[PDB]
Amino acid sequence: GLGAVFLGFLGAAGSTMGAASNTLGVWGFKQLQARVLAIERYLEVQQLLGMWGCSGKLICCTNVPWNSSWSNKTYNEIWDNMTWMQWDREIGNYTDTIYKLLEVSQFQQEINE
Amino acid sequence: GLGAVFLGFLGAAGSTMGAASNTLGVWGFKQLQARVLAIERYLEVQQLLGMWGCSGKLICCTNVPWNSSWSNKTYNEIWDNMTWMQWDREIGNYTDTIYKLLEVSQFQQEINEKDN
Amino acid sequence: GAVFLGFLGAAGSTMGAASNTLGVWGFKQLQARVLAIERYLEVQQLLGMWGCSGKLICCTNVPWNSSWSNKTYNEIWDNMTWMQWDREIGNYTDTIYKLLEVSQFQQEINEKDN
Amino acid sequence: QVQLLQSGAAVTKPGASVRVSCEASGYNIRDYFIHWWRQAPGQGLQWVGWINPKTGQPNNPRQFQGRVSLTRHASWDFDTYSFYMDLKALRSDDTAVYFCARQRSDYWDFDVWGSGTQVTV
Amino acid sequence: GLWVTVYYGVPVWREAKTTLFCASDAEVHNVWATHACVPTDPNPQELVLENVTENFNMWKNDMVDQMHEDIISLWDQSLKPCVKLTPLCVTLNCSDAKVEEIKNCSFKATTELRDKKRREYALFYRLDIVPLSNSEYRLINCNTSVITQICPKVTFDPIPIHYCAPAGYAILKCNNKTFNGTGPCNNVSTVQCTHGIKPVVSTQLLLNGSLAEEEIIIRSENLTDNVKTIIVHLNESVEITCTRPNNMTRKSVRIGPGQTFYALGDIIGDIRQPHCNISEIKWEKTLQRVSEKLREHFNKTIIFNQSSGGDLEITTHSFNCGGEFFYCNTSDLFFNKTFNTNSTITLPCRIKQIINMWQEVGRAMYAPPIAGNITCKSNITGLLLTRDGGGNNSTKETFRPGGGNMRDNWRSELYKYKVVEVKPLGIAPTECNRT
Amino acid sequence: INCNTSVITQICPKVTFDPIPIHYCAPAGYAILKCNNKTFNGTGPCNNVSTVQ
Amino acid sequence: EEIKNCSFKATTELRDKKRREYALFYRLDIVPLSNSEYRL
Amino acid sequence: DIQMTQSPSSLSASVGDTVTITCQANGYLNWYQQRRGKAPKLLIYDGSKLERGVPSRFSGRRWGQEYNLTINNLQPEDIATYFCQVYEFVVPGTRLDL
Ligand SMILES: *[C@@H]1O[C@H](CO)[C@@H](O[C@@H]2O[C@H](CO)[C@@H](O[C@@H]3O[C@H](CO[C@H]4O[C@H](CO[C@H]5O[C@H](CO)[C@@H](O)[C@H](O)[C@@H]5O)[C@@H](O)[C@H](O[C@H]5O[C@H](CO)[C@@H](O)[C@H](O)[C@@H]5O)[C@@H]4O)[C@@H](O)[C@H](O[C@H]4O[C@H](CO)[C@@H](O)[C@H](O)[C@@H]4O)[C@@H]3O)[C@H](O)[C@H]2NC(C)=O)[C@H](O)[C@H]1NC(C)=O
Ligand SMILES: *[C@@H]1O[C@H](CO)[C@@H](O[C@@H]2O[C@H](CO)[C@@H](O[C@@H]3O[C@H](CO)[C@@H](O)[C@H](O)[C@@H]3O)[C@H](O)[C@H]2NC(C)=O)[C@H](O)[C@H]1NC(C)=O
Ligand SMILES: *[C@@H]1O[C@H](CO)[C@@H](O[C@@H]2O[C@H](CO)[C@@H](O)[C@H](O)[C@H]2NC(C)=O)[C@H](O)[C@H]1NC(C)=O
Ligand SMILES: *[C@@H]1O[C@H](CO)[C@@H](O[C@@H]2O[C@H](CO)[C@@H](O)[C@H](O)[C@H]2NC(C)=O)[C@H](O)[C@H]1NC(C)=O
Ligand SMILES: *[C@@H]1O[C@H](CO)[C@@H](O)[C@H](O)[C@H]1NC(C)=O
Ligand SMILES: *[C@@H]1O[C@H](CO)[C@@H](O)[C@H](O)[C@H]1NC(C)=O
Ligand SMILES: *[C@@H]1O[C@H](CO)[C@@H](O)[C@H](O)[C@H]1NC(C)=O
Ligand SMILES: *[C@@H]1O[C@H](CO)[C@@H](O)[C@H](O)[C@H]1NC(C)=O
Ligand SMILES: *[C@@H]1O[C@H](CO)[C@@H](O)[C@H](O)[C@H]1NC(C)=O
Ligand SMILES: *[C@@H]1O[C@H](CO)[C@@H](O)[C@H](O)[C@H]1NC(C)=O
Ligand SMILES: *[C@@H]1O[C@H](CO)[C@@H](O)[C@H](O)[C@H]1NC(C)=O
Ligand SMILES: *[C@@H]1O[C@H](CO)[C@@H](O)[C@H](O)[C@H]1NC(C)=O
Ligand SMILES: *[C@@H]1O[C@H](CO)[C@@H](O)[C@H](O)[C@H]1NC(C)=O
Ligand SMILES: *[C@@H]1O[C@H](CO)[C@@H](O)[C@H](O)[C@H]1NC(C)=O
Ligand SMILES: *[C@@H]1O[C@H](CO)[C@@H](O)[C@H](O)[C@H]1NC(C)=O
Ligand SMILES: *[C@@H]1O[C@H](CO)[C@@H](O)[C@H](O)[C@H]1NC(C)=O
Ligand SMILES: *[C@@H]1O[C@H](CO)[C@@H](O)[C@H](O)[C@H]1NC(C)=O
Ligand SMILES: *[C@@H]1O[C@H](CO)[C@@H](O)[C@H](O)[C@H]1NC(C)=O
Ligand SMILES: *[C@@H]1O[C@H](CO)[C@@H](O)[C@H](O)[C@H]1NC(C)=O
Ligand SMILES: *[C@@H]1O[C@H](CO)[C@@H](O)[C@H](O)[C@H]1NC(C)=O
Ligand SMILES: *[C@@H]1O[C@H](CO)[C@@H](O)[C@H](O)[C@H]1NC(C)=O
Ligand SMILES: *[C@@H]1O[C@H](CO)[C@@H](O)[C@H](O)[C@H]1NC(C)=O
Ligand SMILES: *[C@@H]1O[C@H](CO)[C@@H](O)[C@H](O)[C@H]1NC(C)=O
Ligand SMILES: *[C@@H]1O[C@H](CO)[C@@H](O)[C@H](O)[C@H]1NC(C)=O
Ligand SMILES: *[C@@H]1O[C@H](CO)[C@@H](O)[C@H](O)[C@H]1NC(C)=O
Ligand SMILES: *[C@@H]1O[C@H](CO)[C@@H](O)[C@H](O)[C@H]1NC(C)=O
Ligand SMILES: *[C@@H]1O[C@H](CO)[C@@H](O)[C@H](O)[C@H]1NC(C)=O
Ligand SMILES: *[C@@H]1O[C@H](CO)[C@@H](O)[C@H](O)[C@H]1NC(C)=O
Ligand SMILES: *[C@@H]1O[C@H](CO)[C@@H](O)[C@H](O)[C@H]1NC(C)=O
Ligand SMILES: *[C@@H]1O[C@H](CO)[C@@H](O)[C@H](O)[C@H]1NC(C)=O
Ligand SMILES: *[C@@H]1O[C@H](CO)[C@@H](O)[C@H](O)[C@H]1NC(C)=O
Ligand SMILES: *[C@@H]1O[C@H](CO)[C@@H](O)[C@H](O)[C@H]1NC(C)=O
Repeated sequence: GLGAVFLGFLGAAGSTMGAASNTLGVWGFKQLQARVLAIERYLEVQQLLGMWGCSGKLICCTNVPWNSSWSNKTYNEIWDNMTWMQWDREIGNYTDTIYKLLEVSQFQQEINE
Repeated sequence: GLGAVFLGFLGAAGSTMGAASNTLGVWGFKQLQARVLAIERYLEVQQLLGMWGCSGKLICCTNVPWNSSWSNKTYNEIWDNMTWMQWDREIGNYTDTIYKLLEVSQFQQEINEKDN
Repeated sequence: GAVFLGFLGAAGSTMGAASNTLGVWGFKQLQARVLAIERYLEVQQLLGMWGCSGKLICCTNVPWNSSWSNKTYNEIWDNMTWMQWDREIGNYTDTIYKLLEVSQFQQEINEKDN
Repeated sequence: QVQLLQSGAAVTKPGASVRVSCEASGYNIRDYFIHWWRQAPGQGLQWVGWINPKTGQPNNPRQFQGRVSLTRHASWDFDTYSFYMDLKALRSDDTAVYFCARQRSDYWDFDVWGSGTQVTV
Repeated sequence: GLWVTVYYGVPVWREAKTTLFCASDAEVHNVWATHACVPTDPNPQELVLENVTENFNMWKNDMVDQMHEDIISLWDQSLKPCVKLTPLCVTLNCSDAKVEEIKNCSFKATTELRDKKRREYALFYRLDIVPLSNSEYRLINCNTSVITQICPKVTFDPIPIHYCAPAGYAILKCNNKTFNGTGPCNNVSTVQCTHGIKPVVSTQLLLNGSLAEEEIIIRSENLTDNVKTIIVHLNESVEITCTRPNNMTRKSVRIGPGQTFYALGDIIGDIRQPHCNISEIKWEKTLQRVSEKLREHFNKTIIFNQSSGGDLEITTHSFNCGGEFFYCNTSDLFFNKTFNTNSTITLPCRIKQIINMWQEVGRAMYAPPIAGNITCKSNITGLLLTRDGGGNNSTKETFRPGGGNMRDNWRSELYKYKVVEVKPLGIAPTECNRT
Repeated sequence: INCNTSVITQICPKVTFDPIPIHYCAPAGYAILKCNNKTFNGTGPCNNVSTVQ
Repeated sequence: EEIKNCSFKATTELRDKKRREYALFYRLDIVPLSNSEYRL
Repeated sequence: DIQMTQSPSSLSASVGDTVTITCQANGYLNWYQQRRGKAPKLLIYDGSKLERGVPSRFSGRRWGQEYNLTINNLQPEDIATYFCQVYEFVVPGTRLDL
């Protein structure tokens, strides 16, 4: 709901990958429409996180490895040379594929017990 | 939010309980009502789970004993011959009673860890 | 909605005892639904960022400085109810919220590098 | 359902035409159908047909088809709807009294009836 | 058991009613206001349930009721902006048309210069104007309701619209293939988002629309009852196409400040009476196939006879052809046709300008004319009939085409649907006993 | 001047048409980027961009 | 002096034509113009 | 082709007793009473439900394809020609007694 929490993420947007971790009328209907859009946006992040096993966790850890087709790079270049902006486009094409395999990873964990 | 996942639960509806686990204008005002109606339903399910001690876990167990008054059938028969639908019809009267008993269990469980 | 009314039960009881125990119609209702739903998430928004995301009673690692208050534990949960507690700290609630928020982030980082 | 008054008695020679009028004011006439019944002396009720107040669509038995014609003429206000029933050919067995009824729901039941209009030949 | 566990995301549903929103597929405003409809999905989901059987009835279905209410609102919204033709009811001195169907004349009306009167000539159809008394006429519907002309910009073309359920809700449909109107169907598939539906308006022969497969489905609330209409659904598309050979000419007439009234203008070219033609051999056998289906449902011999009569809107087949509203006999198709070449059946008929559609209390509407001849094809995929019976009949059970309430048109295309609420919370017995 | 092509409407006497500063303010979950390049026309990249809610 | 019956004319079906009509109004519903004249 | 029959065709019973009339018919059945020369009035619809304005002591029951109408403790003005009303089929009734 509150937009301040969203603002803080934008801070240090240009900072390196590693540095980020270290650091009735017209008015009333548009406001209602924006308010409904604002609340809907928040649940989209929560809905995806909830189904991946992320329950109020800033950082998560799953049990799915990488496919060689996505990218072939090691830790040091990724986390000390690139930034979230250009880095995202490298994996962005595979964002939808990763989502599908991530949900099943959490689902198959629950059936084990 | 998205309704596509909700329809995903409906798959294998006829399968048994055991088998299921293994597997300005009218156009714009009606839409707004649907969005407000749709979002409330998602939170209503979450609200019940949040106060049951379950935070989105798909399969979640508890410690409340099952009172024989509501029902007493062998476990294998329920999950091998019955379907999810027939379960609601017979327990549907007693769902409210079951829901209330769950609430006290979570409240008692959390308080116990405090006093220890 | 009834859950909110449940909190008001035993309002006057002490803190220790309480724990132990198209038209006019259609738009005004629509506004209320969007107002009520937002209020629910405002409470839930703060809870999630603090690490306690649904527990009835949370448990935190922020020390109680003498600045905000100074009184014995026995004379807190035995003589006054929750209503009087707010006035003594209500002015400084912003400070606790910010300080408690950063604690969750610091704890998370300490867990990651572990 | 205040009233369903009908026309008065009339006598017509064979080969003539007879007009019977039925008026309804109280209830909403555009929501409930209207039926016409006949009863000759020493015999039970008989069916003549029904007319839909919304659209003037009649429906009559085979025997009365081509003879009876049901018409509806609403007043200027949407009240006091007038229902008419006209027949062209007469027979010696047409001596009867015609009523005005009303269908309430899917259950073919009638609670308001007109006084009657005896017609002879 | 002796220990409770809660399951999230289980297949449980119960009947409920909920508002639904529109969706459109793929510059000019539409009466349906489809510009606000969200784009349709590229490939809608068609999940199928295998071992579940459900029963539902279209007559008690609320989906048709919601459609009827909103369609009325759309037309109410459409006619709000553009002007209303109040200042045209005067002593219309009309004698005859130089070119008993078309009348040419002028009405004495003033635009400005309060103490001045100037005449303007306009052409109206004979049925449009009713006699006032000799050689004096008056606009038909302005002693009952105010006439408002349709906005010229909008168009009447019916394009498919999908009523798409909200999130957390499902729509159940079954293709039983000989699916009965009411009763349980054992092959139900859950579709999140419905398919295209064309808001067509008709009175006797349903046109355009979807068809069936290897069946002639007959649906009605109750066969025995007479008031209940019979909806026939045909698997064979009997094409119906016709035009208006006459040539119009648009003309604008002032009625007030910033208000314009478009009249029929001048007639150019020889007068040719409008008509519609239908294949003979194709239609003759089409009714015979329908007759065979009705024979077993009733066991008696069947005869088709024309409509008894009534208002012009129910006793004549009506539809929209490029902004022109037609009203045609269809009397040669259902006359003396007892069922036990290149010939074509022509159905001459005329046009009406002021239409009393959406039958309600005190509300009229005027359709502006269109220049040039118009051609429109169409498919006949269902007949609306009202059985005429008094019983005690040696066979001879006569069937008369008619009409009925507008919702009957859409019930033939919504006959397999049920919007249903989903409850994904489940409680079952298990020996977990949470640690 | 205008009655044969439009309809004239009086402005309500009570309202005041004087301009008053207003803020076009984004909702939650969205941000507005403005860059304070001292000399910069409408088009082109700008390297000093600040996020203002 | 409590209810007044009287005649007037106003709009009708056709704008050009006129029709004289009568209605009964209460004494305090109407006010005099001045003799034998009133208005709502 | 809904059918119905009236077996007795003639009814007689002294006042103060219990008398019944039956109409075996398919579909919905409605019962009416007709004075001499006046229009009928509705007693019950759907076979059991009671119409407003009909005095008590008039009730009906349904058993399979047969319909029961119970008339008890007769008092004056109750004499009537009772008939069963199917959609568009009415059979002659029977004057009760006096
Ligand atoms: C179009 O409109 C028409 C007109 O309404 C409509 O016709 C209905 O059709 C249905 C289905 O055919 C009818 O319902 C049936 O009724 C049967 C008769 O029930 C009465 O009699 C019971 C006593 O048993 C009789 O019948 C048996 C068997 O024939 C016979 O051996 C006995 O000797 C005796 O004669 C009696 O108990 C019953 O009362 C119960 O039910 C009523 C509700 O009907 C309830 O109010 C009572 O409290 C009581 O519970 C009634 O008086 C019935 O036998 C039959 O049962 C079948 O279905 C059930 C479903 O579970 C099966 O379990 C059972 O084994 C049978 O297979 C069925 O219920 C209905 O009566 C017709 N309408 C009227 C007015 O009569 C059409 O359906 C309409 N069409 C459409 C498309 O809408
Ligand atoms: C049943 O389907 C037929 C086939 O689509 C429909 O006929 C179509 O009707 C529209 C009405 O506007 C026609 O649009 C017109 O096209 C001409 C030529 O492009 C244009 O000049 C007009 O301004 C108008 O846009 C369309 O051409 C026509 N389809 C054809 C001729 O193939 C019919 O309308 C459907 N049934 C019903 C009841 O609408
Ligand atoms: C539409 O359905 C009808 C039946 O309702 C079909 O008519 C039959 O078609 C079969 C096809 O092999 C013939 O053998 C029969 O003689 C036809 N008549 C009857 C009474 O069955 C008709 O063919 C179907 N049309 C389409 C296009 O599917
Ligand atoms: C509709 O079909 C009828 C068939 O009866 C057509 O009428 C014929 O049209 C041709 C056109 O050259 C004439 O030569 C014939 O003399 C007409 N015959 C009759 C009986 O009218 C009609 O033209 C068709 N109309 C459309 C628009 O297709
Ligand atoms: C995580 O690490 C542990 C310890 O090396 C290992 O046993 C386990 O298999 C790892 N997880 C997966 C999914 O491989
Ligand atoms: C990796 O991606 C390639 C294509 O990019 C695909 O053929 C292969 O199956 C994928 N393997 C895994 C394990 O995802
Ligand atoms: C993603 O796929 C599209 C497919 O056309 C391609 O053009 C684009 O270059 C791909 N992204 C990257 C980063 O290569
Ligand atoms: C439906 O029942 C059949 C027969 O037992 C079975 O083979 C099939 O798997 C069942 N369907 C599902 C979805 O389990
Ligand atoms: C629980 O079961 C006992 C005995 O079967 C019964 O007395 C009691 O009423 C039941 N309580 C509930 C809430 O079902
Ligand atoms: C639930 O209550 C309804 C109330 O009408 C009753 O008909 C039904 O038999 C009850 N079922 C159970 C299992 O108690
Ligand atoms: C209310 O006050 C009385 C004494 O005045 C006390 O006995 C009682 O326990 C109090 N109730 C609550 C709920 O605090
Ligand atoms: C406690 O409050 C005092 C009051 O100013 C302040 O000086 C001190 O730094 C605070 N200490 C902590 C640990 O918050
Ligand atoms: C809280 O702040 C208000 C406003 O500054 C002030 O009037 C009041 O005295 C303060 N209360 C305490 C306990 O500091
Ligand atoms: C309007 O006038 C016509 C012709 O005089 C008449 O037939 C019609 O009934 C009038 N309207 C109403 C609502 O009566
Ligand atoms: C109508 O116009 C004709 C013009 O030929 C005129 O002769 C006739 O008197 C007019 N009638 C009227 C104004 O009633
Ligand atoms: C359709 O439903 C009827 C109901 O009697 C059934 O007999 C038929 O088999 C069903 N169709 C299919 C293809 O199963
Ligand atoms: C559908 O089923 C009902 C109930 O059996 C039956 O009365 C009806 O006739 C069926 N539909 C058709 C078209 O026969
Ligand atoms: C149920 O309908 C679907 C629709 O395509 C069809 O594929 C399927 O074969 C049907 N079920 C049966 C048993 O025929
Ligand atoms: C019908 O309209 C078409 C459209 O251009 C035109 O070519 C044709 O000549 C017209 N025919 C008649 C008879 O008006
Ligand atoms: C229609 O009548 C008017 C009457 O003045 C006449 O001037 C005109 O020529 C006639 N024809 C047309 C097409 O308007
Ligand atoms: C109607 O039913 C009778 C009796 O079964 C039968 O003899 C006759 O052939 C049937 N007529 C049809 C099906 O047209
Ligand atoms: C059809 O109706 C006409 C007149 O309405 C009649 O003459 C003819 O006999 C009817 N057809 C039959 C009874 O087959
Ligand atoms: C057309 O319909 C009218 C009445 O609607 C009728 O009088 C006329 O005879 C019909 N046309 C033919 C050719 O029978
Ligand atoms: C009606 O159809 C029958 C069927 O043979 C025929 O004998 C009769 O002449 C027809 N009558 C008319 C008026 O078409
Ligand atoms: C006739 O209609 C056509 C329709 O396209 C139009 O182009 C033409 O101008 C009209 N007039 C004549 C004389 O053809
Ligand atoms: C009408 O039927 C024809 C026959 O195949 C079909 O091509 C056409 O698409 C149908 N009309 C519509 C609007 O789909
Ligand atoms: C009318 O009913 C009587 C009595 O059952 C019967 O004899 C007669 O045949 C019936 N009429 C016809 C045309 O069948
Ligand atoms: C819970 O179940 C486990 C096995 O699933 C069993 O070992 C344990 O004793 C159970 N706990 C209780 C309290 O019964
Ligand atoms: C303004 O933009 C120019 C490029 O057009 C750039 O060289 C200059 O450094 C910018 N101003 C500041 C203060 O950075
Ligand atoms: C960007 O603009 C801010 C505005 O206050 C200024 O303080 C800062 O020095 C600027 N940075 C650059 C690199 O121009
Ligand atoms: C009322 O005044 C009118 C005058 O128009 C007169 O005709 C009438 O008789 C008076 N009385 C009543 C009761 O209307
Ligand atoms: C009810 O009707 C049945 C069947 O006709 C009959 O046997 C029985 O005597 C009747 N009972 C009463 C009380 O009317």
